[PDB]
Amino acid sequence: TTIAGVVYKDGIVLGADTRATEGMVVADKNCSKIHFISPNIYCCGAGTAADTDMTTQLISSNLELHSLSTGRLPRVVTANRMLKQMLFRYQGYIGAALVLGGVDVTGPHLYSIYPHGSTDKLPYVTMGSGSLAAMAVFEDKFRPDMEEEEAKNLVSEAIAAGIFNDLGSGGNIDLCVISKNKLDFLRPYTVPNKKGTRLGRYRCEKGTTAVLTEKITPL
Amino acid sequence: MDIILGIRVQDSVILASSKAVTRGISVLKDSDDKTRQLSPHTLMSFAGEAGDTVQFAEYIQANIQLYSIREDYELSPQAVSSFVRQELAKSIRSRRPYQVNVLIGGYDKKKNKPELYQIDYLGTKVELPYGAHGYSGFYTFSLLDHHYRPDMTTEEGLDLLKLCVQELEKRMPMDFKGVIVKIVDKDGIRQVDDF
Amino acid sequence: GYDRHITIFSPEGRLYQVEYAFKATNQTNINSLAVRGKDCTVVISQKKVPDKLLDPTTVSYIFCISRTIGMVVNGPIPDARNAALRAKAEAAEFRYKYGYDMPCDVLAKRMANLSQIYTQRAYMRPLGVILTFVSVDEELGPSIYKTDPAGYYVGYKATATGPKQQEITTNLENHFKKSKIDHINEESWEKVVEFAITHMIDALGTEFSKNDLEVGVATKDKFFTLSAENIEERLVAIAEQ
Amino acid sequence: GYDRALSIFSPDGHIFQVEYALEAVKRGTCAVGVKGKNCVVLGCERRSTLKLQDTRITPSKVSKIDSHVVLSFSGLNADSRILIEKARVEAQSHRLTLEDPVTVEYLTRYVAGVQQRYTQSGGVR
Amino acid sequence: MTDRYSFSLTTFSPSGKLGQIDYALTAVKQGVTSLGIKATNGVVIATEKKSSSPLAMSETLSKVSLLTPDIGAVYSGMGPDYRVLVDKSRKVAHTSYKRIYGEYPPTKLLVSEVAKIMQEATQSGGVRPFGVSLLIAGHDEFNGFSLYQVDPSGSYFPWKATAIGKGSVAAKTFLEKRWNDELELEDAIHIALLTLKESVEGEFNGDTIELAIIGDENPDKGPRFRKLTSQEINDRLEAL
Amino acid sequence: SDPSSINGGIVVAMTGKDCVAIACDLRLGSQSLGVSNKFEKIFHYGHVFLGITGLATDVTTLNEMFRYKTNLYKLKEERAIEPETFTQLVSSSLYERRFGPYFVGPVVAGINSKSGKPFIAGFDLIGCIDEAKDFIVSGTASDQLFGMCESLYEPNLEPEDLFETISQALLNAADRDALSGWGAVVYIIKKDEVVKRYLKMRQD
Amino acid sequence: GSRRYDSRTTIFSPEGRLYQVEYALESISHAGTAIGIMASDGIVLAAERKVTSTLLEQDTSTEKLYKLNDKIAVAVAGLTADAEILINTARIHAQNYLKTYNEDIPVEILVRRLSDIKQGYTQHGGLRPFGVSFIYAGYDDRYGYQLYTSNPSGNYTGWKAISVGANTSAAQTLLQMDYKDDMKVDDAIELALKTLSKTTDSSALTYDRLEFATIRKGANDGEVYQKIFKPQEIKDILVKTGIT
Amino acid sequence: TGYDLSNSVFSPDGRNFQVEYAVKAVENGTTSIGIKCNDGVVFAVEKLITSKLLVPQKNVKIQVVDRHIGCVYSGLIPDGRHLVNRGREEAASFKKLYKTPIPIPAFADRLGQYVQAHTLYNSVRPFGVSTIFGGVDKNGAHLYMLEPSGSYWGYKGAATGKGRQSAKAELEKLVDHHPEGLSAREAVKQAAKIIYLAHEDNKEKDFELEISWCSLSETNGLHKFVKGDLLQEAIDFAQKEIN
Amino acid sequence: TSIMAVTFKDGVILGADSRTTTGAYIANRVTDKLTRVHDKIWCCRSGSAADTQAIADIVQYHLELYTSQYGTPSTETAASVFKELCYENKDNLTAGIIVAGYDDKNKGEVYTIPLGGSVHKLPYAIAGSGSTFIYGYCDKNFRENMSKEETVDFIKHSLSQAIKWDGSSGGVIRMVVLTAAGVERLIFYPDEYEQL
Ligand SMILES: *[C@@H](CS(C)(=O)=O)[C@H](Cc1ccc(CN)cc1)NC(=O)[C@@H](NC(=O)[C@H](CC(C)C)NC(=O)[C@@H](Cc1ccccc1)N=[N+]=[N-])[C@@H](C)O
Ligand SMILES: [Cl-]
Ligand SMILES: [Mg+2]
Ligand SMILES: [Mg+2]
Ligand SMILES: [Mg+2]
Repeated sequence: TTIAGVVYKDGIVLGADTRATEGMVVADKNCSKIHFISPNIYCCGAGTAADTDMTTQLISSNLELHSLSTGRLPRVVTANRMLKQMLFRYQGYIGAALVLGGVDVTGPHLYSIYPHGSTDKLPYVTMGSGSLAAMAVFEDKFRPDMEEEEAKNLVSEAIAAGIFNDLGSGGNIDLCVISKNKLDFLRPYTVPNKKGTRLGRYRCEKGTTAVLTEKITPL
Repeated sequence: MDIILGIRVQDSVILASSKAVTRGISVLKDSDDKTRQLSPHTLMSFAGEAGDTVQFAEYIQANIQLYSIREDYELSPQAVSSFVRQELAKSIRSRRPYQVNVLIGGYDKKKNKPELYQIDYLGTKVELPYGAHGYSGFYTFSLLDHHYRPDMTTEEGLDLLKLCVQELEKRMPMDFKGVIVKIVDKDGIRQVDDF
Repeated sequence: GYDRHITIFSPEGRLYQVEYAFKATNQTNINSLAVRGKDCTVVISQKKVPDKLLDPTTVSYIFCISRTIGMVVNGPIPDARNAALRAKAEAAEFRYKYGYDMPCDVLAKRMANLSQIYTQRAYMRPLGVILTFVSVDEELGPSIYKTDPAGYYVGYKATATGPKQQEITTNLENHFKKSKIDHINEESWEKVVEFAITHMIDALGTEFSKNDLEVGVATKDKFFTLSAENIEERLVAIAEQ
Repeated sequence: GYDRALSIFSPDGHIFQVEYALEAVKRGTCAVGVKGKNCVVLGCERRSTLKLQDTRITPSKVSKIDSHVVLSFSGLNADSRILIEKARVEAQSHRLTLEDPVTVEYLTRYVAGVQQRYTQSGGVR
Repeated sequence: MTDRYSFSLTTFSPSGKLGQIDYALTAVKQGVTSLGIKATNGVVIATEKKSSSPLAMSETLSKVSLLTPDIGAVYSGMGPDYRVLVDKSRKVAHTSYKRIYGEYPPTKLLVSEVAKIMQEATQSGGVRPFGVSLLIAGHDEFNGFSLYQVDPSGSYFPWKATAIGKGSVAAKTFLEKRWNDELELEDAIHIALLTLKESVEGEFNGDTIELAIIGDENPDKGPRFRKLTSQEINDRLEAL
Repeated sequence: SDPSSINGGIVVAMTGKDCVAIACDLRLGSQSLGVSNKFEKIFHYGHVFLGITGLATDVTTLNEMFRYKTNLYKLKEERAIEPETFTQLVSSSLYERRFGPYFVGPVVAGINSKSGKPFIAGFDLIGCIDEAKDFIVSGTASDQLFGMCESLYEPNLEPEDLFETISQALLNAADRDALSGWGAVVYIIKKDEVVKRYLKMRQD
Repeated sequence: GSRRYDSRTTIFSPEGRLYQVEYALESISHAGTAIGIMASDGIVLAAERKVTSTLLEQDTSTEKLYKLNDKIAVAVAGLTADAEILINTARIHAQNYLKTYNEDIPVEILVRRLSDIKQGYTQHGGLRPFGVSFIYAGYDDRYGYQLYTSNPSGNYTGWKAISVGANTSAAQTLLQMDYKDDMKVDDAIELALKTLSKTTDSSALTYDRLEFATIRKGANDGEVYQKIFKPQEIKDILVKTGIT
Repeated sequence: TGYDLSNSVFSPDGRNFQVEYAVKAVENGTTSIGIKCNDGVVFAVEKLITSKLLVPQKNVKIQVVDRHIGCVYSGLIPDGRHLVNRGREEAASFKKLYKTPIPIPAFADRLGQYVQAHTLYNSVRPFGVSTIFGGVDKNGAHLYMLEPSGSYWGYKGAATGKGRQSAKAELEKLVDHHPEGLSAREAVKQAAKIIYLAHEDNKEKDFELEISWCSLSETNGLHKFVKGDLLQEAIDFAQKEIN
Repeated sequence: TSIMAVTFKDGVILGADSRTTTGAYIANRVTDKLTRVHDKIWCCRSGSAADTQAIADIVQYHLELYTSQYGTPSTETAASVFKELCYENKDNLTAGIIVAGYDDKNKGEVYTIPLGGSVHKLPYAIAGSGSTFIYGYCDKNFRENMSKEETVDFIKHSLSQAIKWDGSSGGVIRMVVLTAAGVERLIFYPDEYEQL
């Protein structure tokens, strides 16, 4: 998995690959790793996939109830706290490694959240097995206060680094651009690999399989 | 406890269960009946860890007997087996699980059919024409694969069972001191006193 | 007639214990007032020290709940302090759980939901207090929210509470009918306090010394109460024009 | 929990809730027991205010507690089911631990002990 | 402090009446009029914003509440009781439904859950019943548009159109004449504004009326619940 | 020792044109010992099908649990549960045992009765959803099935074309696994008919 | 303390009656009449809705007839909200039994369970009883078609035909007069509607004031089917039997 | 009516009659006072000698909390002890967490909230004591008085019990005649006088004087009892002033 | 990590590096290890980031609630709350925290709380993995009642050496000055401190 985020001039750009693996096998080549928290806050997910999914859904659900009661958009710090305090309580056993990005009344904010409950507040972050490949791209080319299409290219370039160089990472590149004026959920942003074309048709002809008995029931 | 077999024939279920009770170096008893009557037409044999086996069997017996009194009705073998499986499936995630494997041989008076259920300590239930627990199956299943027919009589079932016990007496290292055999049919449960 | 002793419905669909708690509200015989400026929210309240043996510095019905939120109470001091301690605790817990300062209205609603519970559950009595919360909220700006023993709450442009609340309310109503705006169009809080005091003097028909008033001021990022000498300076400015 | 003492003494030394429970029994349909030399017979009344009844499925007045003991009653039907269930459970618990079914005296003593417990426990009638 | 009220405060009287439920319904009667009308392509719910003072900002007090994106609620009776029911309705829609099935509850089931909470205040130890009647309007994929009423007892009934509170008897008669099974949403809003004018004494405009709809999706879906603005109400009051 | 490979067995599901197919082997064992050749791993709750591989006691327990839950769902909702909704229910139910999980590999298959859209899904033992259009595989020969499915599969197959694809994927994968086989079942599921076929395969 | 305000819901009167049970029965006597009739080839459940306006959405409405599982249904008389609490408990008990034994719950066992819950509220806890009387219509393979009733006391009994709610005295006489043991479902449908038509406090019996249901084994391949009648179907059966 | 039979019930006035009945028990008790001085506080109490069999100086009424706070009360003596036990738990938990000894205003609210809690429910009785307490903290001297309702305020001087009006009048003279302040040793003498003057309301039985004090200079900010020569000097001053 | 707090004439200064490592990977090179629990009470964090963040948040909460009721807490009080958490949960925590604050009465104060949960009031304190390398330097060069410029140079030189030798330490040297005048944040980059 290669997930990343940057803070640019107008807001936040999140990025993620799409490969879900089970050991060495690829179960899904186009899975979604960028999760919805609130309308102005999204969360990229790495680590244990179920933990990542369910931790984001729970905090998203609780923030929705919080936001209905207060009548105002939720903040990234409250998303950060709720994730943080839960993950800390479970002492690392919930293996959720998140890149949390969103835009508040107080401006754009980006966090990295770790399974044990630590969080860093940063202008750029990377996580997952492809974090080093992605972080190399950010150390090479990041600068503060980038324009939108530039930041999009840098994150895309950082996810790509992970896709190609990390075996755990692969498939397409998803982006999520968050600013005060819009939210752009780009899935897929890029398709860096074409699906391999097969030269033969190996599908069997009808009646090839040996059947013992049959039953038909209508609905 | 060691060897427990079961075979479902045309009109009955036959359970064979070893007599030996061995703790360590010494055979403490050579006449142990590893079975409980749960209801008039349902018999359960059992094998596993010492203490747990009887405690579990007697606990199941008590619950089925309670059901029988409350409803003035005998539960089907299918229902009794599903109850037992759930108890074992509950057990396996306990603080201390019941280490007990069972065979439930019953005659369903509604369907007029014998039925044999094999359930392990995890709660792994299967309905079978013939079953065994532990190492017994390794020897016996190949015999039963060869010789079994669904339309066999009770006497043919007993002959096929003798052949199973002879093979176990030949090739197994432990002296299990023979087997107590019990037949479950439309008329209830009875013990074959000469085997 | 046990429907009047606990919080259950009377045949008219009424909760008499809630109504009697509202009457306990005026037992102190103190009037409070709250108004909003451009950058601020001002709350003023009468201060009465009848006993010469009392330490007048400890006689207060204004509370600093958080740094941003102030709360004035109309009602007896034991219930006031009950409510003050709980609001402080709630505001602190909120900041810990959600990572930002509790808004004025969110606290007001929270305290109101607690007050509602005492009107439905029989073992708990209502508190005999009306709680007026004030702040300069970072999203909604100058804010006045009020809670009562019924568990009712609402936001205000300005408000008044106490025995002579109707006189103060109508005085304020008439000013905002002229200006046609939801606030006091004034830059400095000092002048918004001067307005608040002036309009209480007019409404109640009584002059005030420095020791007859108690003032609380909310600005962006802090709520504070004025000292006797800060109020005296305020009274001097009123008299001089 | 609801702790309220419902069964209490009155100035003349009577527990009225217990005595009013007897009045509920007085209302109930008649039940009779006669023991012979080699048998016991339990007779029970069925009130004929209720016709259009399904006698196959309607709760019968005599209940088996075990294969060798029966319980009939007069009074509140719903209350009887609670005593019958408890007795049936205790009958199987006795067989399980003593390896012998209950005596009729033992089973009676148990049911009677449950009835007593409900006359000096809080929150119960 | 022992909560010693472990016993019911609502009990059957000799006549078979549950006193506290009846008295709660009397409290609902005294409350301000609210109504609901169901069209073919939507539902409308409406009520009067009875402002306690002109210094109070009545925009802050929401009588019409969003429960889910496709379900809205309005009430008549005690406002604080309504508020805590909305809190619990919103929460139960997540805990017992969204976190399980990954979707919001259908109108009827969310109504059933609210009804359950209200029933429990009618039987549990040491509590009075809720002093509100709710009108819940909503949409879901398999049941379509629906409108329900929920009373202090916990009893609920589906309606084509109805009204509760102050002038409900008169309002229900008004709706019986005007309602048909071929109404469009705009026709229903028109009828709601007509019906609500009868029970309102004072000012009748977008600032003193609260009105919301369950209709088309407003841009995974968009939310069907929409609260009409002060301006949107006034526009329809000129074509009245 | 490893709970997911004591009893053995496999499930595969595929989508086609206006249809889905789900298939399973029939083996239950105690490691090397074959015990039952009638242990089906596909169940159904209305028109939604659920395959479950893994520890057999948990397979049985979960079947009983989802029957329970979908029955109450239908009574309350007044309609049968849909594949999309059931998938979320499975995920929830598995994750609530996060730190003491059911040792299973479930597979949902069905057609949404309203939209008509063919649907399949898979899960890990703690409920993370694999949400793939093409195919879902599970069990002790999952690697084998992944290989068979990736080379045999193509989109929009007609029901009886799809039958030949899923059957050959199952059979040839099972024959490369010691703990799978002993018979097989294939369900071909269309919007208002379901064809259940038992396959002839080698019995070793 | 709190003792002052305690109604004491679980006590005997001097006559040996449970006050609250008796008063709950009085409550139920005012509820809309529900009738159950058991035939040789099925069971009929018929029930009268109450108050009704022209504006009540009838097709999505359910106040009387509820489904517990595929074999067992109930007709309600009393507080609908109280019934729904008990109904959801019963629905769970049926699924717990199904999960445990892998067989559908026998009708009597379910009925006893609910009845035992009702009983508990009369003997302990200090809470008011449930103001509900059920008619249970169900089938199992031991006793076949069964009708039962329970009431707030927790007492239950079996019936060939029975009524609950309003005018039960009058209803039970009319049923006792025209019921016969060899009767069939189509005849029982007619008897149920004729009984309601005479005992109703309304001016006339119409489709919009009725809920109606049948439990027939009358299906292809001897399997039990529950039919909750739609508004249009109740209107048709009212014309067929000649009431409208 | 019936509004006075249960605690936590509002009468139609808005009053809690049970609390007002607790005040009657307070008014029935012996006279106790508190005097705030320059750098500390002084507490004094009237102890009625019911019999010659009472051991002199043994039945001590004034109680210490932590090491720096004095508490005295009038009314039901056991209720006062119960409140001080709680005060000691509060002062202990405060010091455990925050290290510093509990400030007097902080401590005052701890007692205040606890006493107020006993007006919230019908399952408890209100406290039958008015409690005068105080001491020296980092911000200087503080004297408080706490009523059955939970009401408390800071005081220059405080008095409660049967002789409270007599005492209050005397305290008011001291406040007027000493605006610059009263010394600790002066306050001890004045406390003795005021108890002796307030003894006219309990004049049937003779009494025993008990005084305590915290002063920054005289006791290092710790609560001590006035004993021996300093006690006798205060008694002599008091006896001289009544004659 | 290399952290320190040093009292001086006008108050106290806290100092820290900015490196956070996961093994040999620098996860965050611009970490803020100086965290605010009150206006003029701050702490330097070392150990488990999750633990020290969780503690610091709880302390901030306790002191916020203290301030609501009893006014500004002393630096000693803050140290006592840190201690209470660290000591009572010693089995589940890995936190080495320096607490530093400015009163007007007490002036600058530094409390160190090592792994055990013990408290030690000191004129200055050093902590974190890089502190081992500067015990010698700091002991030789520290004086009491230094000026602000002297104390900034003492911390800058000290952490410079800690950074030079400790791989776990690095990046920028952040500082936080606590005086009557207010709160000043300072930053010093590698190009400045490496050439010292
Ligand atoms: C990349 C993470 S990594 C190793 O840091 O690069 C992805 C991130 C990710 C996030 C979200 C989603 C979808 N919501 C997918 C992927 N993580 C993984 O791919 C993890 N894989 C899994 O968790 C898989 C998921 C299945 C559905 C393919 N599950 C398993 O590998 C285990 C589950 C399990 C996990 C922890 C403890 C016990 C079991 N299997 N089974 N069965 C990453 C762990 O590979
Ligand atoms: Cl709340
Ligand atoms: Mg109350
Ligand atoms: Mg094979
Ligand atoms: Mg370095």
